[PDB]
Amino acid sequence: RLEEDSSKPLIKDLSSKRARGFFSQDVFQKI
Amino acid sequence: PQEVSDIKKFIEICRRKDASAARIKKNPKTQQIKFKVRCQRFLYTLVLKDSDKAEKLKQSLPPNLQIKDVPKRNK
Amino acid sequence: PTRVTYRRRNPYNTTSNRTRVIKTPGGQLRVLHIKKRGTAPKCGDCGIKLPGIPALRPREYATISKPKKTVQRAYGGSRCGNCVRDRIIRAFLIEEQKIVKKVLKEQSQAEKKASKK
Amino acid sequence: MKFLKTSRVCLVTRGRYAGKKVVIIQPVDQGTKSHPYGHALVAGIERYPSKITRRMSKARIEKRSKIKPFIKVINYNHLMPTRYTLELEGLKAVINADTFKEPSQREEAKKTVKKVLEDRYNSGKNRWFFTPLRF
Amino acid sequence: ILVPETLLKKRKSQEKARAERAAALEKRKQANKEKRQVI
Amino acid sequence: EAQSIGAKLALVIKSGKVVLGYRSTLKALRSGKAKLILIAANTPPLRKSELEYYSMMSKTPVHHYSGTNIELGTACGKLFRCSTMAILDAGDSDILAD
Amino acid sequence: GKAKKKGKSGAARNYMTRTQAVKKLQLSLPDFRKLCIWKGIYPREPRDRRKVNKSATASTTFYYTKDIQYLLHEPLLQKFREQK
Amino acid sequence: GAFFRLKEIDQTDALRRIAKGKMAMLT
Amino acid sequence: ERFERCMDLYLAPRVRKNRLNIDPNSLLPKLPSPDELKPFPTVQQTIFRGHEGRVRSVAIDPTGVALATGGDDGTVRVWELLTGRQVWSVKLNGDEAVNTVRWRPTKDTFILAAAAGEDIFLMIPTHPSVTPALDQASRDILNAGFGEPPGKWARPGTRLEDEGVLLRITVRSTIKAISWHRRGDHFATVSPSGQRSSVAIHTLSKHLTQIPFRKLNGLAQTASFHPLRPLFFVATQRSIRCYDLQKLELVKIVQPGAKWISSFDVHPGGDNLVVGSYDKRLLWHDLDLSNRPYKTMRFHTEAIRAVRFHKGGLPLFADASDDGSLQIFHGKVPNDQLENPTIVPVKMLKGHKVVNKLGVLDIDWHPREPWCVSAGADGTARLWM
RNA sequence: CGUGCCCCGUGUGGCGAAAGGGAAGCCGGUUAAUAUUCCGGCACCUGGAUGUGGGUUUUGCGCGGCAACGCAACUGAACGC
Repeated sequence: RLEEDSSKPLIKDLSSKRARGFFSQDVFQKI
Repeated sequence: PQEVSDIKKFIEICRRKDASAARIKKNPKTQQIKFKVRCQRFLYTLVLKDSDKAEKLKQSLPPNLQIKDVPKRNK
Repeated sequence: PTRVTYRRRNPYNTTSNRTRVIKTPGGQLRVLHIKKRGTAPKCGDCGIKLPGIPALRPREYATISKPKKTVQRAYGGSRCGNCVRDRIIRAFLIEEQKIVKKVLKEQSQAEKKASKK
Repeated sequence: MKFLKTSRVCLVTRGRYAGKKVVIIQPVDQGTKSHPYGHALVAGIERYPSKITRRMSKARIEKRSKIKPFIKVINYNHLMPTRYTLELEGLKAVINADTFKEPSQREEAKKTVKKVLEDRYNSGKNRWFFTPLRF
Repeated sequence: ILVPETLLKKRKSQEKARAERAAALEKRKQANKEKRQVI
Repeated sequence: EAQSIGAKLALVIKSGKVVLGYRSTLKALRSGKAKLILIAANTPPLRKSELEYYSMMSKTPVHHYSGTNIELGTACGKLFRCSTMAILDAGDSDILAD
Repeated sequence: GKAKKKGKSGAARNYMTRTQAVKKLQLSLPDFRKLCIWKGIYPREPRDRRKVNKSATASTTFYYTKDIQYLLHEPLLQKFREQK
Repeated sequence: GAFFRLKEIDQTDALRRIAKGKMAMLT
Repeated sequence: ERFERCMDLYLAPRVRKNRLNIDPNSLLPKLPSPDELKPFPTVQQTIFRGHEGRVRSVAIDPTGVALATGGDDGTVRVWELLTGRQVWSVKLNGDEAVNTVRWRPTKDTFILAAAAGEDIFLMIPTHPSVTPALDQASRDILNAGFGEPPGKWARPGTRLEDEGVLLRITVRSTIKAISWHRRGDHFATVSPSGQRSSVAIHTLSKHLTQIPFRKLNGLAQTASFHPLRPLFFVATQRSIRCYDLQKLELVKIVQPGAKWISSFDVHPGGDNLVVGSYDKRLLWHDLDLSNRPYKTMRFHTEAIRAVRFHKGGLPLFADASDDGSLQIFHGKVPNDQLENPTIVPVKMLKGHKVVNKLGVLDIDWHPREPWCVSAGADGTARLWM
C-alpha cells in the first residue's frame, strides 16, 4: 500500500520517434 | 616498574595497604635521589634530585614501614 | 662469543620460530623469540584497513575495551565511512525506486480502469 | 533552483549521526568565518520512538514514545537531500552559531526540539521522518 | 547502620498476554462455530 | 546525430559556462543554477541514480550521453575522462531549445 | 597450565535457567510448578545474568542447581510417573 | 534492487507527483 | 490478592539485601562557620553600564584603579574602579566581538591586550596615571623589536593609533584566550579552531609568534603560565596538560572528570588547580597528590563559565555560572605542601540578570583587597565588596 | 486457562602435525652433575568470585568534531553479516 499524506521534458534527447526508430531497421529497409 | 615525580602521590602509594618494601638509592655521580616502594603489583620509584626534599620526605614517610639505604656492592 | 643458538628446542626457521638478537646486561649476545605482528582489521565491503582500530593479534582484542575497538558510527569497526555512506545512499535510492514503481503501477491501474469504464 | 530551503528534511550520512533523519533549520550557502564552506544548521533525532504493543504497561508505552534529539552543523556534502518537507512552527530560529558556540544555549535548543518533535509524534504524522532508516 | 532483610522482587505477570491470546482464540472459536454445520 | 551533439557541446563550452567532474556538477546542482546535466553511459549506477535524484529535485534537465567517459571528454575537447558534466550557461547554443 | 574455557565455570555451574531445569527434570511445567510449590523452591537473582547465561534476558528466571538436584532425587517424580 | 531512473517517469503526471513529493510510505 | 500472594511465593525471585538505615546528615560534610572566614565580599556595590551587548571579558589593572571590559559591540573600555566612570571606549574591528581583555602584569609598564576576531591588539590607554614617562616607557617596550608564517605582527590603522591602539598580531583562527607571563616579556594565545596552531606563545620583545606544541590530543580551550616556574598549563576539552618549557616537553597530564572544560585557574602557589566545566561541576586538583579530582563541588544549576583565585594572600576563589550566580569559596593551602587544603564556600552572590540562558561570563579579583568584579551577559559589570 | 507449542540446521562421531594454527618470563646469580624450571629481583597471561570508586539514570540508556574520528566506562535477547 502506498500510504500518502493529506497535504518541458527533463530527458531532452537532442536531434513517433519510437515508431520511426523501430520500423526503420535493416530488415524493414531490406524488404 | 613505574615512575613517580610527585611527593604526595608517592606518600599515598606508601600509605597503601599492600605496600611491602621501601628503599633509598643515592647516585652521587649524577646527584639524584630515588625513593623506591614495593607495593605488590608494581615497584614505584619517585625521582627527587634534591637532598632537602629527600630529608623532608624520609621524615614524612610512614613509621611502621621501614626505610633503609641500599648499600654499595649488593650481595 | 658472537654466535648464538636457539633456546626453544625447535631447530627450523619456521614462521612460528621467529627470533631476534639481544645483548644482555651481562654482556652476552642471545636470542629472544618474538611473536607474529598484528594485522589491522579490514572493512567488509572493501578490503581497506579501518583507521582508528589497534592492529593486534586476535585474543589481544579481548583485553582492550570496546571503544578502543570501534568507531562511533553505524557499522563502526566493521565497515568504513565511505561504505557506510554508499549503503545509506543505496537504501534511500532503493526506497525511492520502490515508491516510483508503486506510483507507476497505480497510474497504470487507473488507466486500465478508465479504459474499462 | 535552490532545493535546500529552511523546512527541508534530509538525512546525515557521515559522522556519529550517519544515516540519521534530520531537518534543516537554517542554510548557510556561502559559509561563515568558521566553516568556510556551504553548510546547514540542522536538528534531528538520535533515538527514534519504539513500536508499542498492547502487552506492556503505560509507563513503558510512554518511555518508548519518548524521543531524544540532536542539533548540529553539517556540511552539504555530508547531507543527502530528501524530497520531503517538515513544517514546524516551534523550530523557527531555535539554533544559530551563538547557540552552537554556547553549550547552555544548545542544551536548551535540544530541549525545545525534543518537545516539539514529541508533540508532532503524538499528533501522528510524518511517520516516515520518525521511523529509523534501514541500511 | 545496615539492616539485614529479605526482599521479593517483582514477578513477570502474563495476565495481559493471556488476555489478548484468549480473546483471539475466542474470535477464531466464533469463526469455527459459524463454520459448523447441521447434524 | 552524435556529430551534432559533439558540435553543439564544443560550441556551448566555447561560448557559455561549463563545469566538469562529479564534485563540480553536484555543487552546481546544489546551487540550483545549472541548466543542463550530462551523464556518461559507463558512470557507476549509484552515482547515476544520485545525480538523477538531485536533478529531479532541482528540476534541472539531464541527458544520458551515448558514449563512455573517455568519449564524452574527447567530444568536449579536453584530453581526460569526464563521467558527468554540467552546463551553467548556454552561451549561444541551441542545446537547451529542445 | 590448563587453558580453561571462558563460561564453563562459576555462576554457570551455580545456576540454571527454568527451561534447562525443566528439561533436566524431564517434567511438564505443571508438575515442575507443583514440586517447586511443595518443596519451597523459588527463583533467584544472580549478580551477573550474562555470566550465568550470555543469552539471558531480564525476564528469565534462574534456579539453584542444588535445588534442581534435590528435585531430581525427590521420590514424587516416581510417584507422578506411577500415577500417570 | 533497481535504482532511480528518470526515463520511465519523464513527461508524466507521475513525474509531477514525484516532484511534489508528499509524504509517502510503501507498506 | 491471595492468588497473587501464592504466585509471589512460588514465582517471584528472592533476594537478600542489607537495607541502609542512616541519618541523612551523616552523609553531609561538616563545615566551619561562614563567619569564621570573615575577609570575603558580601553584596554588590557598584554598577558598570554602557555596553550595547553582552560583556565577554573583565580585568583589573595591576595598580588597582582601572577596569578593562571587552564586549560584543566590538568595544574595549577602560573604567575607573571606585567611581564606575566611562574613561576610554574604543571599537576595535567593527562587527567583530571582543573575546578577551587582559593587562600586562608588570606595574612599571602599562599595556592592554585585547582579542577580538582573529587579531590581538596591544594598546596604551589614556588614564590619569599615565605620565609622559610611563607613556614613553610603554611605547618603547612595545616598539623594542622592530630592529604562511605563524603570526603577522603589524602596525594598526591611523585611527587605531589616534585612539591608542599600538600593535596588531594576526593569526589563523579566532582567539578565545590570552594568558600573560609574569615577566611580561611573553604572552600566550589560545584559539579553539586553530587545530595545530591553536596555542601560540608570542614574545613581545623579539616580535616572534612560535607554535611550541603541534600535537595537543584535544581541542584547545584555555591556557596559563605557572606562577613560579617555567611550566605551561594547556586546558583542552577533557584534560589539562602541563608542559615544561625549558626542555619543551610534557611533564604532566591531569584529568578533570568533566565532558567540556570551561575554565581553570592555577593557585598562586602553583601546586593546586581549580577547574570549572560546562557540566555544572567544580573540581579542585592537587597537582602532586593525584591526577584525579581531589575534591568536586556542585552549587549551581547552570554551566560554570569562570573560575578565578585571589593573587594577594587572601584565601579566596570565585566561580561564575550562567545561573547569573557567583560562588565565593575559601581555599587555604598549608605552606608546608604536605597537608590537605581545606575548602569551604563562604557566600552566594546574586544580582546579575540572565538573557538567552547566559549569565556571568567573567570574574577578576582586586590585586590587594577582597574585592571582585563580574562581567555578565545582561551587558553589565558589577563591583562586589 | 488446555500435563503443550514453537523455531533453526547435516555428511551428524573418532583419528591424523613434539617443523601448520596457538594466551602468557626476562635478567643476574647458583651445581660435581639441572636450569627461560632452582635462588634473588622485576613482570605477564588465562579462568573464577566479589566489593569500593567511578559512569548512566527523574531530558532512559554519556559527550565532542563538517569529516576522517576522539574519550575511563557510556542499555542490546533471538536471529544475521
